[PDB]
Amino acid sequence: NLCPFGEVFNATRFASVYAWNRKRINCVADASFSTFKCYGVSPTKTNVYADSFVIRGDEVRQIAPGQTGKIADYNYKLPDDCVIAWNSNNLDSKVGGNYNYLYRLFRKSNLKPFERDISTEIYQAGSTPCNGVEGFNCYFPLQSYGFQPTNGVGYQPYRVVVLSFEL
Amino acid sequence: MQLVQSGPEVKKPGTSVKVSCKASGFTFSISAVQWVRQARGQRLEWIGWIVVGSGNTNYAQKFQERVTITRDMSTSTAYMELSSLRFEDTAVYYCAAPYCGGDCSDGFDIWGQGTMVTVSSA
Amino acid sequence: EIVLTQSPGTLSLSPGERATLSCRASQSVSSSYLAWYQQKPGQAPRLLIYGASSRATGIPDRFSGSGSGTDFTLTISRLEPEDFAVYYCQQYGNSPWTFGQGTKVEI
Repeated sequence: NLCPFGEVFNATRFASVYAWNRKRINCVADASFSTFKCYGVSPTKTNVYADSFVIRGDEVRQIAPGQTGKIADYNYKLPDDCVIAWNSNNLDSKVGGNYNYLYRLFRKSNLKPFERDISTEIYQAGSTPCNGVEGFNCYFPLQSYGFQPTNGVGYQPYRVVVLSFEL
Repeated sequence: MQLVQSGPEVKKPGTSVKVSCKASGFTFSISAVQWVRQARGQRLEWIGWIVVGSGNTNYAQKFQERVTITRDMSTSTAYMELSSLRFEDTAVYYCAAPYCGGDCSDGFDIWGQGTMVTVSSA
Repeated sequence: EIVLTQSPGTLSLSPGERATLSCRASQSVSSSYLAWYQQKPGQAPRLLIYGASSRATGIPDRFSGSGSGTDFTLTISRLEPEDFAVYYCQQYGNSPWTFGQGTKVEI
């Protein structure tokens, strides 16, 4: 048969980075797509997983194996062993600020590769329990991407889909 | 481990002064910088505090318009700028942060040397 | 707003005498967020007690902190020559964070 690659790429709304949605993809598969950097397999002709998230424009560099940053370490981590990204400025950027997308700024330990964390627990930095009250040494784990269409080229939102082939 | 504040500052009324507090020795990421001002032989006054990691800022209503507290993780330096300087704003300003090496120590244990900003027409 | 009232204004005692300084608040403050600071003449403050009762690292054993709710007290059992300074009490629980007028330790 053919592959529903058209239902992840051309999807209505992608999920936020921290809650990166994964879709399992029997078919053989042959836009601007700014970065079509591929690491896992050489570009030449059992299952594959499609991970779709929304990250800041410049953060596309962080979605690579052996890369160290907030996105990779905390939000979405890739194992050391293709990636497609397009700019969604006119699609996912509200003038008053599209705070719908969130990223994980505070985490005790780095994320395991392909691990997924949807926790909303207050980062307990100090030795006093935060009991659901944000204050000193008690900071919310997630921050909101300020997404305005008038943002710079870097800060414009870029829809990204990750393909992870599994034989 | 220490916090090193900026050198003494001499500014005219109506300008804006920026005092730099640079963190060294402790993991500045999960820390939080608090700015306190003290005039000669007078009680301490608290401007505001910033979560270094999140960047979220909370200001006392006194300096709401007049100050902006920022930080730069590349230089491990926190900044506090007081705008529309008045003669009465002349005082030493202190920078306080918690030694948050592993666990954040639950207390402002690091205090800077202070910066002396003197505002006068001449 | 939290009001931090310190008593007394000027406290004068001889070395080897117990110093009982008190810090009072308007509305109860979280006991985990009540610090005591020591201010030397022309020096940056150094935190004595954090958490209203836990002593800081590198602080002599003579300094001890107590109190909960609206009342907090700092106790110095063995006053020393270097122990003469002003003592400020700050709360970092509820916004805005406030500082006391400070109590002076004299001879």
